[PDB]
Amino acid sequence: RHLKSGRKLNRHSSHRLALYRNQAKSLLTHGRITTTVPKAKELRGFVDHLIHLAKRGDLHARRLVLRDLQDVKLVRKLFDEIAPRYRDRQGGYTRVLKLAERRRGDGAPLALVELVE
Amino acid sequence: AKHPVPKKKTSKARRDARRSHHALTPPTLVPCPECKAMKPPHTVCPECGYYAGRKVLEV
Amino acid sequence: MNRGALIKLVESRYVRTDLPEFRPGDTVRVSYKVKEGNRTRIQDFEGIVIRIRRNGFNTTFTVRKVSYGVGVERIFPLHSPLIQKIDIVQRGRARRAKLYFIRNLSDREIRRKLRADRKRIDQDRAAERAAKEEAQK
Amino acid sequence: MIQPQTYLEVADNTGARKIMCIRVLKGSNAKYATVGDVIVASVKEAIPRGAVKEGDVVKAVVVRTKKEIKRPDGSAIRFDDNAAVIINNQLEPRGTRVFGPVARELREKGFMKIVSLAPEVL
Amino acid sequence: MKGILGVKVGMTRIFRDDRAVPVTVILAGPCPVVQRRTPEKDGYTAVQLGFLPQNPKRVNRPLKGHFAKAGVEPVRILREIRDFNPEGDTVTVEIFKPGERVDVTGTSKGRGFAGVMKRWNFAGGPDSHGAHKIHRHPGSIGNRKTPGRVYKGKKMAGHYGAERVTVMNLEVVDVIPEENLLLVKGAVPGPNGGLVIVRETKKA
RNA sequence: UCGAUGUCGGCUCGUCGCAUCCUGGGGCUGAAGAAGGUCCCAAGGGUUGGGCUGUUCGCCCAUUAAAGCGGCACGCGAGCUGGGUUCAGAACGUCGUGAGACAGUUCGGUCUCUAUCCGCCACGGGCGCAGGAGGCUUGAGGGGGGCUCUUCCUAGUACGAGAGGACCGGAAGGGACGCACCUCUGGUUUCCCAGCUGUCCCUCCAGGGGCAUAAGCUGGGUAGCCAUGUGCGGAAGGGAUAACCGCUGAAAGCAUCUAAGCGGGAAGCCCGCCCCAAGAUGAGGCCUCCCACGGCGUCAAGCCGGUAAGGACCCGGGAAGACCACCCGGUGGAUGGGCCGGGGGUGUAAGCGCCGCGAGGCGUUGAGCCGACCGGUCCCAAUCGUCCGAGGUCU
RNA sequence: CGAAUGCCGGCAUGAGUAACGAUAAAGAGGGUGAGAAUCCCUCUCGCCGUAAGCCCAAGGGUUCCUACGCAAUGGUCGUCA
RNA sequence: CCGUGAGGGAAAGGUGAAAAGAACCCCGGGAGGGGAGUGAAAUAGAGCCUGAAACCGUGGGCUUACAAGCAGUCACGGCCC
Ligand SMILES: [Mg+2]
Ligand SMILES: [Mg+2]
Ligand SMILES: [Mg+2]
Ligand SMILES: [Mg+2]
Ligand SMILES: [Mg+2]
Ligand SMILES: [Mg+2]
Ligand SMILES: [Mg+2]
Ligand SMILES: [Mg+2]
Ligand SMILES: [Mg+2]
Ligand SMILES: [Mg+2]
Ligand SMILES: [Mg+2]
Ligand SMILES: [Mg+2]
Ligand SMILES: [Mg+2]
Ligand SMILES: [Mg+2]
Ligand SMILES: [Mg+2]
Ligand SMILES: [Mg+2]
Ligand SMILES: [Mg+2]
Ligand SMILES: [Mg+2]
Ligand SMILES: [Mg+2]
Ligand SMILES: [Mg+2]
Ligand SMILES: [Mg+2]
Ligand SMILES: [Mg+2]
Ligand SMILES: [Mg+2]
Ligand SMILES: [Mg+2]
Ligand SMILES: [Mg+2]
Ligand SMILES: [Mg+2]
Ligand SMILES: [Mg+2]
Ligand SMILES: [Mg+2]
Ligand SMILES: [Mg+2]
Ligand SMILES: [Mg+2]
Ligand SMILES: [Mg+2]
Ligand SMILES: [Mg+2]
Ligand SMILES: [Mg+2]
Ligand SMILES: [Mg+2]
Ligand SMILES: [Mg+2]
Ligand SMILES: [Mg+2]
Ligand SMILES: [Mg+2]
Ligand SMILES: [Mg+2]
Ligand SMILES: [Mg+2]
Ligand SMILES: [Mg+2]
Ligand SMILES: [Mg+2]
Ligand SMILES: [Mg+2]
Ligand SMILES: [Mg+2]
Ligand SMILES: [Mg+2]
Ligand SMILES: [Mg+2]
Ligand SMILES: [Mg+2]
Ligand SMILES: [Mg+2]
Ligand SMILES: [Mg+2]
Ligand SMILES: [Mg+2]
Ligand SMILES: [Mg+2]
Ligand SMILES: [Mg+2]
Ligand SMILES: [Mg+2]
Ligand SMILES: [Mg+2]
Ligand SMILES: [Mg+2]
Ligand SMILES: [Mg+2]
Ligand SMILES: [Mg+2]
Ligand SMILES: [Mg+2]
Ligand SMILES: [Mg+2]
Ligand SMILES: [Mg+2]
Ligand SMILES: [Mg+2]
Ligand SMILES: [Mg+2]
Ligand SMILES: [Mg+2]
Ligand SMILES: [Mg+2]
Ligand SMILES: [Mg+2]
Ligand SMILES: [Mg+2]
Ligand SMILES: [Mg+2]
Repeated sequence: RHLKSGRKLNRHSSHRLALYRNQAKSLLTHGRITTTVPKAKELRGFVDHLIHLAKRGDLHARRLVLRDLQDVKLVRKLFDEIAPRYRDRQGGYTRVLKLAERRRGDGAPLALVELVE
Repeated sequence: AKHPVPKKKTSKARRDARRSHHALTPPTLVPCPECKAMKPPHTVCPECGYYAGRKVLEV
Repeated sequence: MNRGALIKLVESRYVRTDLPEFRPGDTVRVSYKVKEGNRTRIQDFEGIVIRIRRNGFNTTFTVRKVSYGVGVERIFPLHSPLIQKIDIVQRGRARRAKLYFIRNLSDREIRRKLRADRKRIDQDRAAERAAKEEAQK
Repeated sequence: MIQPQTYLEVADNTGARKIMCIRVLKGSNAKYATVGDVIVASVKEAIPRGAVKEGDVVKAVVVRTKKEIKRPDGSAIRFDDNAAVIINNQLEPRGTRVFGPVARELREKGFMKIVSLAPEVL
Repeated sequence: MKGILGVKVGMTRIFRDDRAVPVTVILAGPCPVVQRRTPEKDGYTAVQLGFLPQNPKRVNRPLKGHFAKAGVEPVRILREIRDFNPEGDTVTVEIFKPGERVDVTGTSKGRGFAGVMKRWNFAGGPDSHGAHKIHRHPGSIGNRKTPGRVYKGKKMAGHYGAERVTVMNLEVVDVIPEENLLLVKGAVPGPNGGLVIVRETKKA
């Protein structure tokens, strides 16, 4: 027994990280992302941080963000377009809404991971 | 083909008695407030679209 | 109930505040000791501070010395049995937080890997403020 | 924590150099020996013509331990090696001198002459 | 038989004379006496104490105002002390004085389904040499044809923890009345924020 | 039992007997005391670690209060091991002309992921508890636990030529064991922080990312989980008894513990202590709630649909957890996520400036980064809703 | 015919149980479609690279290409093969 | 089909008198069905005469959550027909 602690899984470390890294990229790229509930929830916090460093905009934040999102252009958009969109918002730049119906293939329950507004 | 095997054929009664719990339970739905439709609670269904909540198509 | 931590920092009103600031450089000294009847006679313990584990009221630190051919380390709570805690060379200048590494290859090598903290020492002799002009205004 | 099999370093001039714990003399089945506790050991190494020889089954008291020793005031002491002093059947030191520091627990456990003879008691 | 409810807040240590004292801080907040058991109507004697204030309105039916002590009707339900009967108003930490010996009860932490080794601190199998598929196994559990069965509760793997546990005779190292605090000498079942009941011990 | 009941020893896990090794009571002693011997009572709890041999067993080493003897398919291989022995190879001695052989030795040799029923450990679901509910409880009856040593004080006193050396009573420490805990001590902490190599890449320098485990390596390391660490426990006390010791007392003018009646008396027995427990259908108790016939059969459900108190469903979660369950929240909201502050860990980020040809070094700087921990803040998410559920049979 | 661990066939039990075949690894956005986590495309990510790349001989025999297709064969799915 | 080979060696018959083999409509991607229609018969609708038993279901009647058994039998009693 454990879970006395936090964070989810079902992949080894390097994979689990690489995962959040990709959803993040895909989310900042499209605004709305559809994935399974667990993956969606675990995403919210990881990207909220990324955007919060954007709000700073001091380069260090930039190079910190680039560590997870390697796409220079992506970050640019992140720092010039998405970031301002909040700047006054105190956290919670991410939204997650579960859809009805599941994958008629494995029955996985899906959800929405939206960039909020 | 190995080690433990069942000793006797489980009788029809005994077999069915075990499935006394396999009975399925109905999906839980509720009337959508925006349209006339049934959908699961705390979920965005196609029909309506959620007072904006990133919905399907509609003109 | 509403602030375990708070309602715990409140019991911890056994907190000293008369002790010198120091990291993993070189402290030593101290301290009390109750032997053969009386809680008197203060024994001193000179040495390099090998570690400091912080945890509010009960953060502790260990000091290492080489007493008569044998190496010895002592763990002090930080509050209670500690009359004074003056300190030798500020030395410090340890790139590491926990320097148990000095245990296996100590000697001249220790003083070479632990150069004086040319800095914290400066603000030691500087920020001292020894002006005995008192009573003249 | 000393258990049968452990090698201690003799902190005295009885001639011995190293002894291996054979048993901890505390009860019917104590698991470990700490500073102050007595043991029976085998003399593994010894210096030419000394009060004791190798193969000798002796007794000694533990004066130093690599496992830290906690004092009721909340502090702890610990040494780089495990050392003991050869003791006779009446529990006095067979030697005359003693080297290195000894934990002070020895004082509160009776071993007075070992402590007086010790170059330092921490 | 002095008895109060409280919540485990956490533990640290203090200094008395010149020795460190591991201690468990408890919060035996103002307990509103809400009911009394009597050999006439209840058949035994006891004080249902109330604990943990507030609770907007999620109380419904058990709106036990039968006693004005309905004081917002506390959260952490009610709990009897048995063989206690104080000034029918409120039981505070004052009940205890530094130096007394209490018996504290709580629900131990839950390790869920435990292995024979952790649960019944079993020895288990070897990590090498012989086989290598029963290093954490119970071994044998019976004899042969006779008795040809297994003794009732022969210690086996299963649920472990999350149960009532009482550790006895703890010195009340102190008691801070202004804050409802209470200091015992270490060891107290359950997790911080867990409910406990502190009573008078049984030593004489 | 040969259409198969796996065989020695060990490991694991116990459980029982008592013909008792220790511990507790006691009688006799060639019992001064102390230490023994012997027999009776008594398993409640204990009954160590090693060297040798496959060994059981024994013999040693060092201790101990003691290092008990037996049963349970010489307990336990659908639990493990396979060292002994009983397949095929090979060799020695030995027997045989030989092929081969030997309760003689020697080296080597495949012990089958899936538990149906009973039993056992745990967790539910259904219905019942003769109104329905939400709480708090009694404890029939079970289970757990029961250990023991040393020293000091009585008192160097009774006893004793001496040496030695008590009872009874009273203290303080230990050892094993048990439960719980994480303050401390000490572990782990798979990405919390830093350092490092080779290579490919981003973007050339700088700064970074992947890979070199399912962590590349190294040094550290919070929460949690932990023992080596910490705190508690065995009781005390009441009752009936064993052996045993008596009081009063006949039968039997004495005597006698017995026949009548009364006592004292064990680590044992009962209760006390901790835990479970009303499926204790013998379904218990106390507190508070909601209560009505409205439509309808043989007129109190034998009846249908809304209901009531309440309850599920769904959601956000949890030192709760395999699932289920249990516990806390659901905008009348601090439940989780984020954001903020603080702990805590890393141990002076980048960038820029100065010094050095350069690797680098100063400074800004305990900086930067930063899981779980203690708390704030409705920024995001627990939108909105639905379905069950009384109308209560007898003197 | 009731038995022969009988013979041929059918259907049960175990059971919604063990399994679904290397721990190199996935994510998302488009498209197609009655329906696809499983087909197509784009972008990320991971693996092999004395290869898990390329070529020849043997063996195999149309498995090659393409258009219609999805009952079955594919350990799931299938519009794909 | 098996085996390198000598060689071994299966299973599998029946619409109806006559194809009159179900136009067309409806749900469905199809399959499959519901109507319509053929026929004396379609539970003769196509691996279709008859179509038993094991086995799997739906509906109903009696009966069961304090009992324990080679499952039956004898006796009363209740409910249903
Ligand atoms: Mg990796
Ligand atoms: Mg974060
Ligand atoms: Mg059936
Ligand atoms: Mg748990
Ligand atoms: Mg082990
Ligand atoms: Mg094996
Ligand atoms: Mg039996
Ligand atoms: Mg048989
Ligand atoms: Mg006997
Ligand atoms: Mg005597
Ligand atoms: Mg036995
Ligand atoms: Mg067996
Ligand atoms: Mg063998
Ligand atoms: Mg072998
Ligand atoms: Mg070999
Ligand atoms: Mg009872
Ligand atoms: Mg019973
Ligand atoms: Mg710790
Ligand atoms: Mg720790
Ligand atoms: Mg630590
Ligand atoms: Mg790094
Ligand atoms: Mg690199
Ligand atoms: Mg790569
Ligand atoms: Mg930790
Ligand atoms: Mg008499
Ligand atoms: Mg009597
Ligand atoms: Mg009596
Ligand atoms: Mg209870
Ligand atoms: Mg019952
Ligand atoms: Mg009941
Ligand atoms: Mg009741
Ligand atoms: Mg919150
Ligand atoms: Mg919050
Ligand atoms: Mg914070
Ligand atoms: Mg800090
Ligand atoms: Mg900080
Ligand atoms: Mg911080
Ligand atoms: Mg037949
Ligand atoms: Mg016959
Ligand atoms: Mg037959
Ligand atoms: Mg057959
Ligand atoms: Mg089946
Ligand atoms: Mg299942
Ligand atoms: Mg099964
Ligand atoms: Mg299973
Ligand atoms: Mg499986
Ligand atoms: Mg596969
Ligand atoms: Mg696989
Ligand atoms: Mg790899
Ligand atoms: Mg590679
Ligand atoms: Mg290679
Ligand atoms: Mg060819
Ligand atoms: Mg073909
Ligand atoms: Mg092709
Ligand atoms: Mg095609
Ligand atoms: Mg398929
Ligand atoms: Mg062939
Ligand atoms: Mg017709
Ligand atoms: Mg016909
Ligand atoms: Mg015909
Ligand atoms: Mg037919
Ligand atoms: Mg039939
Ligand atoms: Mg039926
Ligand atoms: Mg009964
Ligand atoms: Mg009945
Ligand atoms: Mg009958």
